[PDB]
Order: sequence, then structure tokens, then C-alpha cells
Amino acid sequence: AKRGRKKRDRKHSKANHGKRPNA
Amino acid sequence: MKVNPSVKPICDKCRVIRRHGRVMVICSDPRHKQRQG
Amino acid sequence: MLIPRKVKHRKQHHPEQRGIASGGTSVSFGDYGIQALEHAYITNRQIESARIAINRHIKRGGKVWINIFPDRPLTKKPAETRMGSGKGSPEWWVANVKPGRVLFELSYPDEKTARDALTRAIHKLPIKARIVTREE
Amino acid sequence: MDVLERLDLDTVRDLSQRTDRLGVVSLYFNADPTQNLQVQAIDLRNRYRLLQRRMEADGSQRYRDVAAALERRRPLIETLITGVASGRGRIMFIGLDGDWTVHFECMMPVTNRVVLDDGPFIHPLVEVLDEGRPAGVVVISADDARLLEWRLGQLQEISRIAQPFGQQMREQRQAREREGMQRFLTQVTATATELAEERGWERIVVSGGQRWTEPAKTRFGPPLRGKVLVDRGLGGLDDAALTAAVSARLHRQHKYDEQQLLDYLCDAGGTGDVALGLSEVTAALNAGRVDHLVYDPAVRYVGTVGADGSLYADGEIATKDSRFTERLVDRALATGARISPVEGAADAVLKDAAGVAAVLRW
Amino acid sequence: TANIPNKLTANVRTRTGKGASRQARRDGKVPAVLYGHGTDPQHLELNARDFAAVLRSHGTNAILTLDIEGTEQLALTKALDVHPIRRNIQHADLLVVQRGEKVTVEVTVLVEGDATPGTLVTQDANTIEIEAEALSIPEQLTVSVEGVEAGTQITAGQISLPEGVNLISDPELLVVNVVEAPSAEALEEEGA
Amino acid sequence: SRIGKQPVPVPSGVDVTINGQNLSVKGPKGTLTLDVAEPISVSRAEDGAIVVTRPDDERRSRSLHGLSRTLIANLVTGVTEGYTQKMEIFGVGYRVQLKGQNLEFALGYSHPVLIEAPEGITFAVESPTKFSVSGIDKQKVGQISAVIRRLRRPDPYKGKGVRYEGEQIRRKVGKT
Amino acid sequence: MAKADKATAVADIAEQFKASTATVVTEYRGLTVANLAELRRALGDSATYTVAKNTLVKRAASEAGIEGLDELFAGPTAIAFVKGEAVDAAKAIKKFAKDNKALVIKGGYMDGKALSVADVEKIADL
Amino acid sequence: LIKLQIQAGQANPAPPVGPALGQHGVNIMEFCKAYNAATESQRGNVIPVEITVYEDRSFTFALKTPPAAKLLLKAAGVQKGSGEPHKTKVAKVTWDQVREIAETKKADLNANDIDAAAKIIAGTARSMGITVE
RNA sequence: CAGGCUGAUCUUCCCCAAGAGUCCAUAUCGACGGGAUGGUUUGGCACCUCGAUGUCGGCUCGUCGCAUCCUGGGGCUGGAG
RNA sequence: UGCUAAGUGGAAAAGGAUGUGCAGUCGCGAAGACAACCAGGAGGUUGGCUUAGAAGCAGCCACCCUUGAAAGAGUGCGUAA
Repeated sequence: AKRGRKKRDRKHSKANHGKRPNA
Repeated sequence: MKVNPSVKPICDKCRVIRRHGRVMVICSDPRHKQRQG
Repeated sequence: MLIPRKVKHRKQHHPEQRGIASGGTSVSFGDYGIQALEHAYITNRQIESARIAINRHIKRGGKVWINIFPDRPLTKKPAETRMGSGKGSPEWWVANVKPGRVLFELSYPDEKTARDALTRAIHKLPIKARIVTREE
Repeated sequence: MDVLERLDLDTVRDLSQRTDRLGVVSLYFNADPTQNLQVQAIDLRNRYRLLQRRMEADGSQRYRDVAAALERRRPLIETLITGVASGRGRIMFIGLDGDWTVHFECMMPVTNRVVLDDGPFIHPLVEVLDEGRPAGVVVISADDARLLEWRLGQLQEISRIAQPFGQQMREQRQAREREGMQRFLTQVTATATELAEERGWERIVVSGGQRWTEPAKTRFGPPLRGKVLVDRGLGGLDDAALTAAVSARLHRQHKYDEQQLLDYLCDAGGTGDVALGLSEVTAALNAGRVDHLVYDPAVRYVGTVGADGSLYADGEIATKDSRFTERLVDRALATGARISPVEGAADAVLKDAAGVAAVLRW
Repeated sequence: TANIPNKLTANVRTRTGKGASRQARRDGKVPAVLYGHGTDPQHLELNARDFAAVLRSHGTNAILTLDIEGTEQLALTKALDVHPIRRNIQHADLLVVQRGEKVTVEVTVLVEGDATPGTLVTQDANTIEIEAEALSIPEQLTVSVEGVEAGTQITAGQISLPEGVNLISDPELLVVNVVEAPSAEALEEEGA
Repeated sequence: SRIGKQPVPVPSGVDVTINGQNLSVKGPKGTLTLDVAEPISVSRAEDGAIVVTRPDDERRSRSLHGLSRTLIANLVTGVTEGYTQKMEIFGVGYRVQLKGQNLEFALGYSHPVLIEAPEGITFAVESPTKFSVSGIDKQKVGQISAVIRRLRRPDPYKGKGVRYEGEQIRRKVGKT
Repeated sequence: MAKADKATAVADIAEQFKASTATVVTEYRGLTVANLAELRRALGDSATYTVAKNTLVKRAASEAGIEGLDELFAGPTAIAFVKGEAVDAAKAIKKFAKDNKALVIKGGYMDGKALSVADVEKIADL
Repeated sequence: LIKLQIQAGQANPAPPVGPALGQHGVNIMEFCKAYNAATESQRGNVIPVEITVYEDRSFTFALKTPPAAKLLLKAAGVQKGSGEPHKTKVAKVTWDQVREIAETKKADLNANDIDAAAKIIAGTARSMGITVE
């Protein structure tokens, strides 16, 4: 589950402020 | 040599040291020799 | 294994896992105890596995108290079926544990064996815990 | 006035310690219907008659009392001839002065024997127990699974499990059935392992068919996979044929194990780890060094017994008896050794050692 | 028993609430309240490390002497608010007292001595109530289990109290219970 | 700490030269040179002794302080007394003979094995099953002895192979 | 061996010092408890044979005017107090000294003065 | 030095004395004949022997008083002591009896007084559950 | 049917050590309980394709991973050879 | 002004561990503490029971006394004992 984990974990950027669509 | 995530001093003469970034147990009894990995 | 004799409602919502414990955070019966540090459902099988680990270590003398009871049931629907058509039948009984709650207790004449026996039981539980005493 | 069940080494030890003021007579009756039963009955009666006549041809107070006691306990033998259950081999220990009797029956065959002794005569019972160790039987099909136990030549059921995972292209259906069958094997082997740990099984006979017999063998753990016997035709057999097949398989395995033990004893004889010959075996039993005693049950050993109970072989310097094997077995039981009577040890491999050998503890 | 009161410096709080108490604790302080027969509570602040030192050695029912901005006061510790996890002192109730006054106080009882080797000592009641003078509260109470045989109930009425101390709780409290040591078979049937 | 706070006494017939951080010592039986780690300063007291000091009590200054004193102490011992090692051989048919300046070993192989002597050390043989390795440098002597020791794999059953003079190996038993 | 235990032990040695007519000091290293028993039984009539920490004895030596014995408390040390007589005690040591050879005499105190190792030997002879 | 216990009334048994000093190269028959000659004065109390061998295998054996544990069992009439002392006590022994054992152990104990040696024997009685009065 | 998310089930490891192992938890097996990786099995969802993404097995041709069957280098052994 | 030596920064659990920095309690110590070297480490006795054996050291119960500077009814290794 590398693709799913990477896409969810990239919502912890400073520009996203902890949220992205589709998590 | 035992390669386990957990190393412990099985007997009273085992010593825990740190070589090259690993944690190791060295004893005069060759069975008790073991490293972390 | 600990099982209630009867319950009014057999299918229930999941227990909530928010907040810290209000009551049961102090050692009352014995001299040593195990205090939780995380939220979990402690199943009635992990309690039996954890109080036999204490029994084996201390052998003959001493007394053991279990301060939590597996009252609340969790369901499980039949295997390999689509979603829908009812709610599953109960299968295991859990206890809602919050941080600060004291789970087990022990009385034993000497300290080194008492703290070793309680350590053998923290390794059977799905949470972190620490050993506390009656003193302040 | 009681009937024993579940014979084992502890029960044999506790029974051999009994005693009677006059004596105990031990009767082993061979009621196998393959041989003529009336012949065995007459043979047993004749053996009793010779025992009684040898009592009555001495001329002593003790001997006349013993002869009277023997004449009084006559009808118990005709009771034995028509015993309680439907067994092949029957065994009865009768106390002379007292009014106590012990009855036992088993499917393992025996040979007629009437022995008068201070205590019960144990030797053939140990042989029967050696040849009748328990085992488990597991039968698998695509639908169900039977679990049975074999003990002393008799098969009794334990469980009958059904397929819980049994429920479009043919390939997908076959794959689903394969997965269900694998889960079924895992569950059945788990149940069998639990039962083996419970009831002390030594060997397991696993049958699955022409496809599912080897996977079931490999599912068992390393503790048990070394003691699993593979047979493929156990399915569809009735109880009689099933019992016959399991008995034959276990007999073959037991003979193979005995051959391996004899080879080990022959090889290790010479390094001082094991002792060969009656003299060294008796000397080791005196100090209780024997961890494993092996003797040929057919050979009639002659021995001498001292005041302190120590056993002395021929030429060792004192009451001399011809039923010395009973004393050897009693001492081995007393010292906690393991008795393995290998039928035929004194023939080829251990011919120079008369068939008797011991595995020393040090 | 004569106890020399412990001197502690107290400051009157300017702002109360939950935002001001959290900030006070972040600066090594503890909020406190000083009520009693003065009948007008005072909101104080105490040093966190100095307060904990007094409680560590002189017990929980420590007599105090607060310096409330130049005014001396005799106070007694009444209650404490301790975090279950972090094990802090979040608050402290203080009761004003004067010399020659009787107060009701719970003191701890300790079990010293080795009993018969085939017995297990189980202590039921941790503390008992007394009624002593303001400056004469015992720091702890002790009982002796030396040669006590089999099943005996050591009751709260048999605790040896100093002079000027009167038992308040009923004299039928089972304080210490000495019983036969459980065997291995008795362990496996407790909690199954 | 305890190791590196004591001086290194210098006997009479030793010429010690300090050039900044590079330290040289001349003795009756050779010359040796040592380069000291930068935080530690090496200097000679007026009583003819070499002293090492460290400015700070940091983790790295303490570690290199006790280290540096011992190498200096080993540096003056190797030029006045020297270093030697006594070794032995056990087993039947196991022998040593000194060929030229090298060594010949017979250790149950199908071929003799030689040990070329590196410059700085010399070999000496007393008995066919007894020899020694001597030199001027402590680490050079120790390294070559280790190579000789591991010529045969350790034998816990009969103890065949090369050992040290005081070596006390561990043993077991294979009976049959 | 806390502060009081050390203080207790120094009082006993000082108490055991004034009650003795004379005293001799020896070193005992290498003597088995079986060997120590024989020497004590032979001396058990009058003398008492004890050992203690040298530093703690020196403090006990400050209670009595025996300031000339401060150099006898280096190395292992056994002090043998004689309750009565002087000839009997020294001779019993000599027969032991010439047998085990592991016990030698460090010195002795008498008449307010330390007595040399040879001069202690003459008490038994006289 | 092999510490061995042979009862006084037993001559040349197999278990106790047979393999004990046989393996050490010591005489197997010559020990008993000197031992039986000396041990026939008691004839009723088991007395241990300390086989002290010399360079030429000459053994300077020494005879010892019977154990203080045995001397308390027959001083109270019970064959074997208690397996659970402090719970079951087999018998009773008067304080005057205890001094008698300390008298026959006088050459084998540490104590100099008779009261101190009485306490030593009383220690062994405690371990086997014999009350001393 | 394939792809995608999940990972109950499956698979590969691991944490504590009750015990088996003639003695001896850790030569070799490791129970009750706990924590995870992989996306290889059976499933759950129904996100692309129904103005068409042809489905099992074999043949021909391959390319990659190592969680290694042989060959290659070692530590421990209840490894005498 | 400090921290990190891991390219951590620039993925992950139970759990294992003399990595390092800060703050706070407790014990021992110039009456010589910790480490190292020299010497003692005993007697009743092989404590009692159990066991083929059980002698400090499978297991169960107790855990005393003496000479003493101290010496445990014994912290490990080891022998069938």
C-alpha cells in the first residue's frame, strides 16, 4: 500500500495545513 | 550468532555494547553472542 | 473466562474512547497495580492470559485482583457476505479502558518478584501501562 | 470384585505392590476365536491341575493350606473362561487367603499362563502394554472429517466435523473450493494437535485420499510431523476393516521402531554408553543406572537374589529362581527406567548379549 | 506531639479562572484557597517545588504558616487535586486553624512486623479518622503483626493512639486481615 | 580521566623530540613517531616526563585524552624494552622450522604454509613446537601474531593448532 | 557500617585497650579460619585476638597515650590484647609463628613505649 | 578428601563404599577392614568417615561423631523428621536431652561453653520440626 | 475478466516466555496473549471501460524482485569423522 | 543563543538498547566510597522431606546457632550424586 500511504501522508505539508481532498 | 530485534544479557557475564551502529551482546559463552537486526 | 450472566440488550453501539478515567485510578485492594496509559478494548481472553502470567511467576503465595469486567459485547457478521441485512451476532466481550485506569493488583511479600510478575502481564495487553504502588 | 480400565505403568506398579497372606495366582487366558477356544480352555484347566498337584506333592503345613486355598477358589477360573466383556485376552489376579480379585480384558492377544507367586505376575502385562500404545486416526474427505482413537486394539470415535467453508466460471469455483479445503485442513489439524496433547497420542494415522493426504501430513507441526503415518484407503471402510488396517499399520511402525532401537544398541555397545549381557545389566540395575532396559521376552533368564534384594546373575556370589525376568522388570519399574521388551532381540542382533541390554544414565 | 509549623510564602491572586490557573501552573505555582472560620475565602498562589517538599516529609496533613503579603496565618492542608496521569498538584484547599482547636483528620496506618510464615497479610482500610489538636496531629500510625497466627481481624479500635487523640470512625473497621497464604490451587480458581 | 592525567616517565637513554603536535622518540633499539589529536596538547615537564592535557571536559576531549597518553607510554616502552610474544603448538605431527627469515608450518595440510616476516619484526624458534615473535612496535607485533594464531580453525575436542603461551582454550567432548 | 556503626566500633577498641595490661600487633594475611581457630584457642586462656580497620583503630589509639604506634597500622593488622601475664602470650605466638610462617609480629606496646620486634621477643625468654 | 557416611553395623556394602573410593585408585577392601575394626565399638550409630589419602594412596582415615540430625531423631523416638516444619512438629525434646548431644559433639563443634553448644544443636532441631523444651 | 482503494481471510516476520528437549526456556521446537510487512488466496466497495478493455490451459519469446533450490563466504550446534 | 551525526531533516508498530543535552529526587564517600590487585569466604551439616540419586545450587518446608573481620540454610558455572 505504498501508493495509498504516500498520497494520504502528503497532506501534512505546510501549504495544505493538514487536509487534502480524498484525504 | 542470534539476529533478533531484541538482544538481552542471557547470563551474568554478558555485556551489551555498540559497534558500528548495531547493539551487540558479547559473552565468553559462544551461544550467548547475539546482535540486533 | 469472564462472562456476564445476562444483559438486557445484547447488541449495542461501540463504547466511546474519549477522555481519561474518572474513577478507579488508585490502588485500593493490593500493594502493586497496573495503570493504563492508552485507550483500548480489553477482551476477556487477554485478561485470562494476563492473570495466568501473574499466577505462574509468583507460584504459591499472594493474591490477585482484577478491577475491570468484560461487560460490553461486540458483534461480528458472518464471513464472506455483502453489506446489509441486519446486524451481526455478538462474539466477544470487551472492557472499555481509558488512560489512568488501574487494571490489576497484587499482594506479595517481596518487591522484585512482584514487579517482575506484573511486567509479564503488561506484555499480554494491547496497550502501554506502568506499575504503580499504594504510596504517594 | 472389580474390573480395571485404562491400564498404564503407574497402575501396574501400584498393582504389583499388593500382597496376600497365602499367595496370589495369576491367570492369563487366550480367548482368540481364530484358535479353537475349547482347546485353550482345556489347556488352562490342565495348567491349573499341574499347579495344584505340585502343591499337593510336597507334604507341609504351608503346602496343605495352599492346596486347600487353591481347591476353594476353583470356580473363578470357569468364570474367567466366560469373562465379562468381549475381549481377546483376559487376565485375572486372585488372592488366596483374602477374598479380592482383579479382572482385566483387552483386544491384544496373550498366551495361557497360570502362575502362583507372592504377588501378581506382571511381565506379560508389561509386554501387552508395550504392544498396545495409543494412537490417533484422522480421516478427511471433501465434506467431513472423523477423529478417532486407537488403544489396545480397539477403535473408538471422538469427533465428526463438517465442512464450514462449503458454499460464474468453473475455474473460479474450483479456486474457491481449493481455498475452502485448505482452511478445512488447517482447522482439522489444529483440533487433532489439541487432542494429541490432551490424550497423550504417540502416532497419528492421517488419510485424505489420492489428493489431500500429503497436505494434511505437512500441516502438522514439527513436534508431530515426525510421527504421522500416511495411508490413503481409510475412507469408506467400516469399523472392522478400519480397525484391522490401523492395527496393521501401527504394528509395522512398532516393529520398525524396535529394529531401529536394536541397531542403536548394537552400534553403541562398546563405548560404555550402554551395557550388554545379563551380568552388566544386573550390576547397572543394582545401582539404578538403567535408563532404558531392553530384553527378549521369549528367553527364560535364570538368576539369584540376595538378602538385600540385590539381583545377581549366574556365577555371581542367595536364592536362585528361574523367573528372573520378573525381578528384572520389577527393579526397572522401581528405579524409574523404561521397559521395552523387543520380541526377537536375542535372535540375530544381540545374540552374543542374550538379548538383554541397558542404556546407562552415566 | 508538637509540630513546628512550616513557613510558606503566599501571594494573593489578581486574576482567577481556567486561563489564569493554567498560566500559573506553567510558572511553577499552585492555586490555593484559604477558608475556615475566617468566613471569607482568600485566593492564593504557592510555590510548586516548595509545597511538594513540605508534603513529601511531613505528610499530607501538614500544618502550615502562610505569609500572605506580610500577615502570618496558621493553616492546615485539607485536600489536594492530583492529576491521574501527570501526577501533579492542581489545587490545594487550606483550612484556617488556631492553637487549642480540635480537627477531624484521616491519618495513614502502617503494618510492620513479620507474622507466621504460612500467612498472607492483607490490609483492608488504608486510613482511619481521628480527632486531635490542630498542632498535635500524628504524622502516621503503626500496627504490629509479629507472631500473629492464622485468621485474625485487627480492628480500628485496637490501634494504639497517642494522648489527646480520639478515634472518630467506628471501632469495628477491619483494618488489617491476616489469613492463610493461598496455595497454587487456590490461585487458579480466583478470577476464572 | 584516570588514565590520561598521569605523566609518562622517560628513562635516561631516550631522546624525545616535540615538534608542535608531531612527537618523535629515539631509543637504544629504534625510533618511533606519533601524531597527537588536535584538542590535546603534549608537552614535557621539567623533570623529564611527558604530560598530556585537555582544555575542555567535552565528550570527545575526554575520549582522546586517555587514548593519547597510552600510545605515548607504549611509544617509549617499545624503544627501550621492546615487545615480544611467546607462542606454542599442540598436536602430533605439528612442527615449526625457521627457514631463512620466514617460518615453515606443518599443520596437517597437503602443503606447507609460510609466513613472510614484515619489516620491523623478527622470528625466533626454540623448539620444533615452540617459537616467538618479537619487534619494536606493539601494534605491528600483535597484528602478525593474530595471523599466525588463526592458521587452523579452533579445535575444542583435541586442541590441535597454534596458541599463546598462556592461552586457556575452551573444550568439549565428542565421544564416539 | 554507617556513621554510628563506625562510631560504635571505635569505642569498643578503645574500651578493649585500657582493660588490657599489654598488647601486641601482628599481621595475619594468608591464614585459614582453621589456622585462626588454633591460634585463638591456644591464646584463649588470657589473650584476645582481634582485627579491625587501621583508620578506625588509629582513632581508638587517640583515646590512650599510645601515640608511638601510628606507624604499625599499615598493611593487614591483627591486635592481640593480653588480659593477664606477658610471658604466656608471647610464647604461644612463637610456637605458632615457627609453624605456619604466615604470621609475623609487627611490634608491641608496653610501659608507655613501643617495643621493637626483637625486644618483644625477649619477654617470653625472660 | 571424599566425605562418606557408612553405618557402623554394615561391612563391605556395594552402594555406599563400592564406587566411592574405587574410582580414585584407593584400596576397595583395605579401607573397610581398618574401618570395621574401629567402627565395631559403636555398632549402632552411623558414623561418617573422612578418607584422607596420601601420595602413595595411603589413607589416613578419621572417624566422626554421628550427625546431630540423627542423634535428635532417636532422642525423641521418631524415625524421620517433619517435611513441613512450623506446621507439623513430629515430637518433643527436653532441654536436658539437648545438652547430652552437645556433650558427644564436644570435639566436633565450635562453641567453648556448654550453653553455646546447646544452642547449636537446638538449631538443627528447629529445621526438622522438633520442639525443644 | 482485468485495473484502483481496503486487508476481515491469506502470506512472511516479530514481542513476552508456560513448557518439551534424560539436566538445562532460547542446539532445535516454541503454547495463551500482543505488534506489524506484502498485495501471492477467498472476499468487501462499485471509481475507468457495455456506439465492445476477447475468458482457462499449452506453445514461442522473454524481462524484473529475493522472501535462495544448486554452486560461493560465515556464526551457533544436543558439530568426534 | 542552543540541539542533531542519523543525510535525521526527506514514511511506519509492539518492543530492544551504557547515543546525547537539560531539570529534579535518593543512596554511599577522605571514618577511604566505585573499579582493580593480595588474603579469608568456616563449623553443626550431606538442615528436614521427596527421590534411582538430591550433599548450597530438579522440586517442597523452614532459613536457625556458634568462632568470628566476615562468611547466604547460598549469586552463578559444573558432576549422574
